Amino acid sequence: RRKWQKTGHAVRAIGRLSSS
Amino acid sequence: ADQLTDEQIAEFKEAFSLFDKDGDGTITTKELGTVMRSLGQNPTEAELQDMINEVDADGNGTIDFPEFLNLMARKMKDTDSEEELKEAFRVFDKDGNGFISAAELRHVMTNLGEKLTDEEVDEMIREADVDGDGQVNYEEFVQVMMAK
Ligand SMILES: [Ca+2]
Ligand SMILES: [Ca+2]
Ligand SMILES: [Ca+2]
Ligand SMILES: [Ca+2]
Repeated sequence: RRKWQKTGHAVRAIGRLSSS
Repeated sequence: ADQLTDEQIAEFKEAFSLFDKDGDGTITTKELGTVMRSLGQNPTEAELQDMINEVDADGNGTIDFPEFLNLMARKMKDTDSEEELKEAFRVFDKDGNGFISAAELRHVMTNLGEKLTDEEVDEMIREADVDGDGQVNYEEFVQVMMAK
């Protein structure tokens, strides 16, 4: 799962840093 | 507040590396901008500075790992707590049909700078694909995103 979590959380990090 | 497990922290350390491509231990506006643009976004310098500012506790202009962890440990303020995960899924599911195909996964891996051979990408699909249709639906994405 680390490959999914590494990339998925990078995507989530951006979502948190930015507004939608 | 909140409390992260050692496993979650290790996972976030890996995520951090996708931003900190030069491995100097910090995420600059340039590095954050690079990743976002590779994913199709177009943040302005002012917006990047603001994003950094939010978690830049010591105000040194960049985000280090401890600050990154705080970002990932903050609780959601949006009434519906699952939208963030659904939004992340939609980034992977390019054509938005509800299933992440191997082709779509390869593209997002390349955009994020996660260097993997096509075979390694298929291994990711295989791990997540529980129903056996060869692609990854939202539920399967949720399961592989779980720390435990
Ligand atoms: Ca860096
Ligand atoms: Ca800082
Ligand atoms: Ca799709
Ligand atoms: Ca499936």
